[PDB]
Amino acid sequence: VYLDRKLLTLEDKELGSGNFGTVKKGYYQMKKVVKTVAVKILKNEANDPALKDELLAEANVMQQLDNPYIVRMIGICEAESWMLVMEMAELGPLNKYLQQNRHVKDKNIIELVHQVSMGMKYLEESNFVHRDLAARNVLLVTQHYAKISDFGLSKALRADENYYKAQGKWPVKWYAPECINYYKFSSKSDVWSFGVLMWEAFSYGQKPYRGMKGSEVTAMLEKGERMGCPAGCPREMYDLMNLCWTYDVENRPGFAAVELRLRNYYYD
Ligand SMILES: Cc1cc(C)cc(Nc2nccc(-c3cc(C(=O)N[C@H]4CCCC[C@H]4N)n(C)n3)n2)c1
Repeated sequence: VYLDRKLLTLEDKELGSGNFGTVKKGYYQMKKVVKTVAVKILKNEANDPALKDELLAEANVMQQLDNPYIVRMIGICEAESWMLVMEMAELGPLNKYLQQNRHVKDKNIIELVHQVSMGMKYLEESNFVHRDLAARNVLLVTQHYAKISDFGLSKALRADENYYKAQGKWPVKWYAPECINYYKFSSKSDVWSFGVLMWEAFSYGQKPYRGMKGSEVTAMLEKGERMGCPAGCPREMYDLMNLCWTYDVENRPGFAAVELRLRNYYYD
């Protein structure tokens, strides 16, 4: 889906920056209406071929996903840099939002992380692994509606395997022991990451494993230690984080079980 650069207007003041380049706000003219978009634009004109490949692969993943809790891609634009154009989630990354809005109620945090678990249950059912599931990569449409983005490390699993095996530069603080030790990424690896994301959410966007190097995090986890309970965090939510942080992959829940535990309404 290649878009017409002429139908896109970009604002100069970026929404965000990352090691890869910038995210800009824009407006894309559809058949009748304009749609507000967030646009990922690669740094230094997309001359870095690995960056460009990563974008195209990110676009290829997003194009295949259709779920209310996953950001929708409109398409890619090759103009002055390469650009991935996405429907805009106007409240921005969850971590920043919670840093700035410290009176969001527990029930509301549970609601948001339940939405993330519904999107991840969909990804699991679709046999994709996200591999970068962090609060910074959850976008708020409204204070009561979260979506997942940032599919740059995501992989479609082979039909005969339950994991992706890497031959990286990685968000180690969100990774399960099997990712670190064996380079194996399953949906259950994403569940571990989700436990970190829950910790972040109930800590109003604090960084996990503050002050620690990745080697120190690995050592801490191998010793059976885990981050402590955020001040004020509901006990049941901390208990669910510890279940997501089950060392043994076979006994760690999948997203179908996690999603059930985050439903705040009666069900079977
Ligand atoms: C107010 C505000 C700020 C920002 C930054 C984004 C938005 N909305 C928005 N809506 C849909 C999608 C995205 C988005 C951001 C990134 C990304 O690449 N983000 C990276 C750089 C920015 C901060 C976090 C990081 N993962 N992707 C791959 N999709 N964003 C709104």
